[PDB]
Amino acid sequence: GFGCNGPWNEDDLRCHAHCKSIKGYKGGYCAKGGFVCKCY
Repeated sequence: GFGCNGPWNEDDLRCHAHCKSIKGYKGGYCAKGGFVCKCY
């Protein structure tokens, strides 16, 4: 994962960091119990 490893490890800031690092995205957040790094 990219920061999102469940409610026991919710590095949302890291998911946003990841997605932001990819030109085209604005950010990212940990969805599905914080198991999925969803970029937007």
